[PDB]
Amino acid sequence: SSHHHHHHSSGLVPRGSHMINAKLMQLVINASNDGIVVAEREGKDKPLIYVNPAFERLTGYTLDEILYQDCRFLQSGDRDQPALMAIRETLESGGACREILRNYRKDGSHFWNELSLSTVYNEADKQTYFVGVQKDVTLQVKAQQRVGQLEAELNQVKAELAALKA
Amino acid sequence: MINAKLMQLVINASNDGIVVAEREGKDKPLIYVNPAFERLTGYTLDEILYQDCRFLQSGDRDQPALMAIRETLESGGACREILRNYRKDGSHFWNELSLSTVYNEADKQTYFVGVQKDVTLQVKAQQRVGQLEAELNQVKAELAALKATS
Ligand SMILES: Cc1cc2nc3c(=O)[nH]c(=O)nc-3n(C[C@H](O)[C@H](O)[C@H](O)COP(=O)(O)O)c2cc1C
Ligand SMILES: Cc1cc2nc3c(=O)[nH]c(=O)nc-3n(C[C@H](O)[C@H](O)[C@H](O)COP(=O)(O)O)c2cc1C
Ligand code: NA
Repeated sequence: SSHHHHHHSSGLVPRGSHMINAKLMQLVINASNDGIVVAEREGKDKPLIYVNPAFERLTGYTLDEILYQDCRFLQSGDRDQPALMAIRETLESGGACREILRNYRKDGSHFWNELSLSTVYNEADKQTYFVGVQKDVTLQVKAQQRVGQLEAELNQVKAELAALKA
Repeated sequence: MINAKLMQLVINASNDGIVVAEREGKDKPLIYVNPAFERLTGYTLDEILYQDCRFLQSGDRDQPALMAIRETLESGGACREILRNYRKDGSHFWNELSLSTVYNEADKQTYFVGVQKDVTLQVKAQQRVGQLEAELNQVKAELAALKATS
């Protein structure tokens, strides 16, 4: 049994249009606990055109150091990171991904950054934009690193035990 | 930096489930969710909107993150907490809630913004660390006893 309302639902009107009229989305995204950023295309680069204060606190870098350049500067030259190829493929082909990179704050310290990215085509101006949600996942990556070394060491002991038996 | 029309487009299209709530007495009803949140929970926009997001607990209420969420939001802070949630089809997942509070001077209302993601594989992968360390000790001791017999 059910009591559903029998209305048609349209996709012609952008979802959450009341948030536009009340400027509510700008307010709450500026307040988010996660780093949130928006980029546009410019040749071989994807310069940032929006970042929120959580992203500045995350990176320690200032807004003018961040805005209007490609996010790759956070790699601080650590350009030999494997996740980069997966990120390029998503952003060039369209779609969504969640990928972890090493990044460096303004004060030199490092951290594990998890990039949750997607592309969105804008019918108005015919441009593709990109949106990213970022956060420090250092503790979670260290745990995953711990499982991997624990299994490599479990197999050494197991194999040495199996050999001494046989 | 960007206008509100573009902001709405990109938040609507985010990879992450993003919701906005408003203060309404003892509740914080949801006033916006994006399609990624519909995909994460299996509920539709009409099923989700205007109720408090606690329905995703399906009455699973002895969860320690609940006290932390309440204390944070009631004092206007931000938090990152994990709890058991249930999709529309009843399947369980660990949901990580990244929440923050903001007062709107224009309308004198308090709003909340949340980002949600599935961390089931990560919580279950973390639980392996302790299990592996205990098994590694057990096989090492079997080798130490066998090598003494040689
Ligand atoms: C929306 C968006 C956010 C991004 N955020 C980060 C980030 O926080 N840290 C990082 O190292 N790279 C980030 N990137 C990736 C770089 O901007 C760049 O795309 C990446 O380094 C691969 O591009 P490239 O190899 O051509 O330089 C982001 C990319 C996009 C589109
Ligand atoms: C913006 C926002 C998003 C939330 N998202 C979730 C969620 O995805 N899952 C969940 O179990 N609770 C979520 N909650 C928590 C509940 O709405 C509620 O605050 C929580 O259960 C503790 O309050 P209560 O004791 O009144 O239930 C969210 C809360 C806010 C403010
Ligand atoms: Na989250």
